[PDB]
Amino acid sequence: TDRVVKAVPFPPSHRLTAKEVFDNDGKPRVDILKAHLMKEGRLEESVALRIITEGASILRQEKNLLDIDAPVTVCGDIHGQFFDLMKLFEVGGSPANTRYLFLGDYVDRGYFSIECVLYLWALKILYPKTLFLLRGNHECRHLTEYFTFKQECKIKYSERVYDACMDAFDCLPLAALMNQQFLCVHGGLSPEINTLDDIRKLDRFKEPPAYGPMCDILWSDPLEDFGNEKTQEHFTHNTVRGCSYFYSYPAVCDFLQHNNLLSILRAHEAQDAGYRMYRKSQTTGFPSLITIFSAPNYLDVYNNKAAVLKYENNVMNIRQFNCSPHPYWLPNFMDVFTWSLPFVGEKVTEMLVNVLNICSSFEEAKGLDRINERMPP
Amino acid sequence: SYPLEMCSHFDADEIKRLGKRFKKLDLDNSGSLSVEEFMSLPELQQNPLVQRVIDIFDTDGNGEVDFKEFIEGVSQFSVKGDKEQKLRFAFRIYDMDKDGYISNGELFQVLKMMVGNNLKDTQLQQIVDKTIINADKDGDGRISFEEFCAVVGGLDIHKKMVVDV
Ligand SMILES: [Ca+2]
Ligand SMILES: [Ca+2]
Ligand SMILES: [Ca+2]
Ligand SMILES: [Ca+2]
Ligand SMILES: [Fe+3]
Ligand SMILES: [Zn+2]
Repeated sequence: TDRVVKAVPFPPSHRLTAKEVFDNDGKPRVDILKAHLMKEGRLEESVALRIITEGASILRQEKNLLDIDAPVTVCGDIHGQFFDLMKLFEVGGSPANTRYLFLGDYVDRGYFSIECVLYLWALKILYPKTLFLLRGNHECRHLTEYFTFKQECKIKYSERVYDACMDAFDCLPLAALMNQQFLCVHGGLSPEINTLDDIRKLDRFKEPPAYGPMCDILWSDPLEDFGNEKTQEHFTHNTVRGCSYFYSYPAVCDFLQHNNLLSILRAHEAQDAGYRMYRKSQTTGFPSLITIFSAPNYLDVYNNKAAVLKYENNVMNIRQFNCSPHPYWLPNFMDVFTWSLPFVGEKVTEMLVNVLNICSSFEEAKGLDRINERMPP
Repeated sequence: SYPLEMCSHFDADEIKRLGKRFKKLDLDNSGSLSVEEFMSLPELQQNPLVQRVIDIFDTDGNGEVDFKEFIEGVSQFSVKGDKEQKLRFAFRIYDMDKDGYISNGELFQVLKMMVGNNLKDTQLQQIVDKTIINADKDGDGRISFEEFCAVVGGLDIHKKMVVDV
């Protein structure tokens, strides 16, 4: 009634209840759920908690290294970009009839991380054996503490929910083995990983350590000059993440042959064309490594595309896509008051003092974000 | 030439001092400051909050500011004034119709005065919306003063709203 820009949609003040979110068999009501969320609606806290925990109990029962059949659509970083996530399922297909694999990094940097998680866990519960989620570097306490996710959780829900999320993250598998050809992982390789059994042997159920194999899988990048490196050296220390390694073309090639794999699919690195295909293996004539990245116009400034991988009938097709409009948030989810008030204080004070003295670009954006790719203290 | 009633934190001196400053500003010597006279100040025109203050000061709502309203208006910022008094003032920046609640459209317009073109109107509208949703503890769709203070009490911006007279 008083409202100024009446065109703009007003967010549901309603919070979805258990009966609106689960049907009688216990199945999630995703269509209802997707819609509420897109209108920036919230759930009752208890219903949110149910989703996170029911999803976590599924993950808890999955192996470190999933065995995944093709056809499959594989996806990179999401980073809270919920409205692009919507576009993504449009492009990659309905989870109802599509097998999906997500390579982690669902939260942080995007102001809709909690929505992504919610929707994702919802889908996992519904499609326990056809939708698969892995762990990115951001799925942990350390980074969420440091970035906005912890904060996002408190504003929209509670800390009690953030914690439930932290426990759910510890359950996230580390790697997939796709169609018996592809090792799929968030970051990359580790000096401490020679075989796939090496992966199976880890205790994943914890906050990722600052050193070691579980750290490396989540954190590794390839060399900046990957494929054209001057030495046949495998791992060097990752001077860009602050931890873990750069791995070299020989490193990947040694590991691929030793384990009879075709390639490695990974996310973890922003890409302008939403994907990057690396040097073909000399043996197979197939790219030894592929980066995939699913946050278009990342951080609203890269103006990059995002992509997904759709493997089917022996063809690895890359579908790209652009960003989709989304609601504005003040940084760190500030309200207009906390934001404007001190400006007010200054400005009126300024006024009165006065009155009383009457008498005597991708690569550009890539460069600006290097500290944030790196590890928090 | 009758005497003048008012309520404020000042003594005879500070009031007398303020009176000299008031006379200096009253060019037409009408006895009540117009907005034109205020805006005669060089520093003042660079300031989006000026007419708010003036509108807040103008207790009787006649469009000028007589000396009583001038004093009581300043008294808000007196070092002797308390937390609530200063906050109540702030509130009234946003409460344009002075009805005692901050409505949606109101909060928008006032913010718009301060950010101008640094924001698309749709963006502004959204943060404006979500702010209320999260602060309207009573479900009415606007903001009481009680709820206002709920958000900002911890900010101690009131400590910054002080002038030496
Ligand atoms: Ca006058
Ligand atoms: Ca007046
Ligand atoms: Ca009002
Ligand atoms: Ca209210
Ligand atoms: Fe990332
Ligand atoms: Zn990452």
